[PDB]
Amino acid sequence: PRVKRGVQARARHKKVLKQAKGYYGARSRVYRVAFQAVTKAGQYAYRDRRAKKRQFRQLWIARINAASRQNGLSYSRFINGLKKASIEIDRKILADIAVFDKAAFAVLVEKAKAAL
Amino acid sequence: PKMKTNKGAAKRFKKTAGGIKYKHATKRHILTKRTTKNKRQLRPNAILPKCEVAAVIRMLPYA
Amino acid sequence: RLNTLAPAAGAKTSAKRVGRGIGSGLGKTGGRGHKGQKSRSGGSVRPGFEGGQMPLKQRLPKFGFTSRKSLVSAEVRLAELAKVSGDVVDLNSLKAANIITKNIEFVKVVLSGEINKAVTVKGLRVTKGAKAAIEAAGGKIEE
Amino acid sequence: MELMVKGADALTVSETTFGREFNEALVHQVVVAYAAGARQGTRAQKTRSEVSGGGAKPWRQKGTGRARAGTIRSPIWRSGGVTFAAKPQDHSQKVNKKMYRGAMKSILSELVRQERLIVVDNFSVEAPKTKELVAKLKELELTDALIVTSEVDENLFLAARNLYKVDARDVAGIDPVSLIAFDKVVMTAEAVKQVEEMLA
RNA sequence: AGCGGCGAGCGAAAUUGGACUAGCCCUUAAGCUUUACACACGUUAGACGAACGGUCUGGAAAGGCCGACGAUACAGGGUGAUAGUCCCGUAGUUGACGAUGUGUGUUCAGUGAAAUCGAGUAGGGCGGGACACGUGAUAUCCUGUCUGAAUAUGGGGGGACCAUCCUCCAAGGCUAAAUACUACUGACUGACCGAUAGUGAACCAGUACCGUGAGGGAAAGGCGAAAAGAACCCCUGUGAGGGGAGUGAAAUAGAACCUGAAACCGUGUACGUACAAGCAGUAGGAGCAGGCUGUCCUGUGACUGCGUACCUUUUGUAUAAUGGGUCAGCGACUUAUAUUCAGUGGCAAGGUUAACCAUCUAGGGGAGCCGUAGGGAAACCGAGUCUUAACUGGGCGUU
RNA sequence: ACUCCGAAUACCAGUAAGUACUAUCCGGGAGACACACGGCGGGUGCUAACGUCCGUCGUGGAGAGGGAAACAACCCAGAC
RNA sequence: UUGACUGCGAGAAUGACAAUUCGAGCAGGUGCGAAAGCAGGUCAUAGUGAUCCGGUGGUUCUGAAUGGAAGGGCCAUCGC
Repeated sequence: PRVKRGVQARARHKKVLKQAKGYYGARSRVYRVAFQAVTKAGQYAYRDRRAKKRQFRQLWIARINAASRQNGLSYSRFINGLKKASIEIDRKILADIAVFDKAAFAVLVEKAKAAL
Repeated sequence: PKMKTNKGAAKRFKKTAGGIKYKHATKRHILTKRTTKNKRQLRPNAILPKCEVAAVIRMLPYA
Repeated sequence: RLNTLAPAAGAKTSAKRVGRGIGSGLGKTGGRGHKGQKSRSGGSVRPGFEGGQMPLKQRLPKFGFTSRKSLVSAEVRLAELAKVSGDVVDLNSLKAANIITKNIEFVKVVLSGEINKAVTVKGLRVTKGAKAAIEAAGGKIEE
Repeated sequence: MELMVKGADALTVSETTFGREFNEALVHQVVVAYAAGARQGTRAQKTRSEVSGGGAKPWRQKGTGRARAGTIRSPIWRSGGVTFAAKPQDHSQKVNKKMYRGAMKSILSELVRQERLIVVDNFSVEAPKTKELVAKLKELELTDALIVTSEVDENLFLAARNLYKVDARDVAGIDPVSLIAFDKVVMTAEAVKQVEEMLA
């Protein structure tokens, strides 16, 4: 039997085109360009799911360093202090505390200083 | 169609239970210079090495 | 029940379909590799061709001949003599039993299996071992 | 085995014929063969060679800026050949004689166990009248049934034609698919004994 | 088996299973053709041809619900949707004046026919060709050339050749069936196509068109159930086109007409965007706008990090190497046959039938093939065999 | 392209522990037979070449991630 | 003096394969040696050429009615 490809052929093309909504120009209109676009978006999305974890930790460390140095200790010394004090609060939390509860951060800094 | 036998292969390679049997080369002419030992040891027919078989079998589809 | 029948597990296997994308694992080249004669349509190499070195089917000598008798001769197992209907095992009775084809002229009976009946083998050759077994089962070997 | 004939006493039958285990792989193969047996295989497409025209090279190999063509009836080209054009096929499959009989026995056995084989003493229709046969069937409380007799009377053949899902078949004419296809199989006791000999 | 730069390849017969069968004459046959006379026998226009209401949905009922009814007829088609019962049919039953065809006799007039049993013949030499057979040790056949018997006490063949034996009687003829094919006619069938497919051609197609010509060779189907194809009015050029009105179930079914995708082009709305540098996204993220009710959803996306398409081909491509303007459609590991390996099933030291027959997927049909023994070039021997004078042996096999 | 001498390594074999589905054999299916750079030992070249030819090990090829500004082949390290 | 032997050959070396190499020992027949012994060419490692076709000798295996024969085979050997 002879198979016509139309109906399924369109469904594939449409799937990709729907994933390419919002891209500029051909990249949202034309299957050949959109496909390439939706692939590279997936590639970037894979790479960035990893690199998100790096970017966020850099941000926290930068913020903790700011707060520690306002409380008279370097980031490097503060982490050592906390380690020596057996305080296992993550950088994500520390950095949250540095913004939202400055006093608590200072306590932790004072604890850290004592351990050093 | 039916596979044809390579009659060249057929006339040189005979299937036995012990594998494809063949006549050793270098016992046709220019024998004076050869040793009787060498000539004697070539006289018995031999069985083909494993590497030589696959081809022969493809040339001898009915053997 | 026509909607309930199904093949045995292992019985049916989907054929290999080359050139239907990456996921199949047979896309693009279709398992032919990259370039060369063997990748080309109609690009097979004759079995026995060895790149132009004198092949094995020519560097080795021809040997032997075919006897004509070989072509009209047939070994018969002693066990097959069972299939014969009647006491007399002859060329006609062998042919009737389809033990030998109708073009057979010369038969040797060989010691393979056992004879359980008394048969008189006329006209055929028998092995010492088969003769013994025939004679042991109360047969004769006529000349 | 014993089969409960209606209007008579139970019929002794071979356990090999009617008590065999149901080999689904055997039955599936024979059923599939049968269906392939039905195929006609009458089709064809034209290849590049068989389509009209296409002798002349469309344009010169080099210079035009176009993709090289040799024939307007290339399978690449609209209106061109089918790369691998069909020609009429024989979809027939060999079934071994034992494999056919084995399947047939398996099927009859499974019919028995499923209470689809209905052994009647006799099954005759007096006139060639559909209306009569429908009645007879209603006595047996079956609408969809294969009716296997030893020989098919004209009357029963004629009475069954216009009925759908009612076929009148002689023991000779029973097939692996029909035994499966019809909801019940009404056999006359004579036909049972005939089927037994037929299937070994 | 053989043939074969013994390469590539080519490829029998004996014998055996079938289908169909038939032989008859040169002292003149069988058959064939004609001719009429009969008779049969069929075809060729055709005819009749069963059985359904109500209700519901709907533009329409063939659909649904309810209850009936025919069926030797539920093939198939049509009818405002999907019909056994509305229609045409179908099953079945009938019909040919005349005209044809067929087969029998019974005739006619021929033909067969070469007359009279085979001489420029068989055979030979030279050159070729055909036979599976390539000139080979090459039988047989045909014969361009040159020759040339015997003549049943004879002659041909039996694969160089000779003997013996067997078998046949060339140099004259005729002969059905089983076999091949289908442009044409009819019927029927399809795990064949369904408008880029199927014919080149569904349509006024071998047309248009191209070519001096031979020749090449398209594209192009679909309003609706019915034209009911839009009276009349209005703008306009007594236009084109449109808006009303009307038709229709539907008029974004209005003839540029079913559905009506994508590329591509517009109008509107929200958000962004005129200090900003690159594969245009991605991870994050403010603000704004819609919803829903702000650790929601949707759209947009200032700003930050990261980030040189795809394919191909390559040691290696962002590559300034190849290919692609885009979309839609189509476009590439098939089919047959045989060999082998694997899985699966059947049966099992057995397994299996082929053509063909058949009341035809059954069943017959055993020819054959594979397995059941190997060794040896082979004769041949054989659970052994081969080697050799023989193996202390050794090769292969046995299990 | 000399040797009165002469290692390290490597290889061959044996014995032995522990770790490891290893080694081997017989079949079905391939692909490949343009390699690149880097280290080490060399020939060739100019102890030139992103040169060329071998040996051997690594990586690339067929390998992403981090480093080396950017950088197949370097350093670190193997992405369900 | 003819061991530059004839039949074989445990067991190895070495090769993609074709092929190439070494070999104790066994049988037969032999030479040298008083004898143990040694001898299947040469101190060793180059001195070579597959297959087909064909020639010569032997064998008498095959050989298409039979008996022969031709022609095949097998053994030895020749022709690049």
